[PDB]
Order: sequence, then structure tokens, then C-alpha cells
Amino acid sequence: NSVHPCCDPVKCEPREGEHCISGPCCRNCKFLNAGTICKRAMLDGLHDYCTGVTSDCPRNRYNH
Amino acid sequence: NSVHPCCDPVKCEPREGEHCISGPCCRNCKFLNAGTICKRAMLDGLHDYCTGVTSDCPRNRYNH
Repeated sequence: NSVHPCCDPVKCEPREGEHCISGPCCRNCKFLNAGTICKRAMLDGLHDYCTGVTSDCPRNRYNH
Repeated sequence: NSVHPCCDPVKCEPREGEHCISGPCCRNCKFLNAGTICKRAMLDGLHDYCTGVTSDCPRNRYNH
């Protein structure tokens, strides 16, 4: 709903101390550990993993 | 590529003993453990988990 728990509305940044606002790899304002699977692949075993430094879910680079 | 390691081409079923062919929740011909996250959500903490009984990745029922 309304303001985000993670948002600093005077700066439009995450409140000081937290890492992010929302995302497959953002949970409770902080980054999930790098390596955490954020999506499984149809099938080759090339899954999309979290990076530890960003909120989004990266397409595994070993894909065309 | 070619025939699937998991496929029984005379029956067009998975070779006897295995569970599935391919899918986010299928790995080495077998079902991933129920509860295994197959996809993380933008943000509510309502992730899509594996079922243990199917190869696909289920939309979490707590979504509209």
C-alpha cells in the first residue's frame, strides 16, 4: 500500500542502514545473499541467482 | 539437444524410476523437494514454491 517501510521520503532513498526498497532479491529492505536463486530455469540447470549487490534478478550470463 | 536422458521413447514417459522430464522444479529427472522456491516475487514475500508432485512452478495461491 502507502509509503514504503524501506523508503526515505525526504531523500527518495532507502532509510539509512537499509539496502533496497523492493525486488526479487530484496527482502526487508536488505539484499539477499549472493547466490540465492531468484528463479529456476525450464531446464539446463542455468538458474538466475541473486548478486548480493542489487535488488533485481539477473539473467544468468551463460544464456545467449 | 536430441532425445532426453529422462525420456522413454517407446512409452513417451520418463524412464522407469525417474519422476519427470524438465521444468523449474524438475532436476535430473526427479522432482525438487516441495517448498523449494522456484521464483521470487517482486515484493510481498509471496514466492512461488515447488510442490514436490509436479514439474512446473505454481503461482502462489495467495495472489489474486
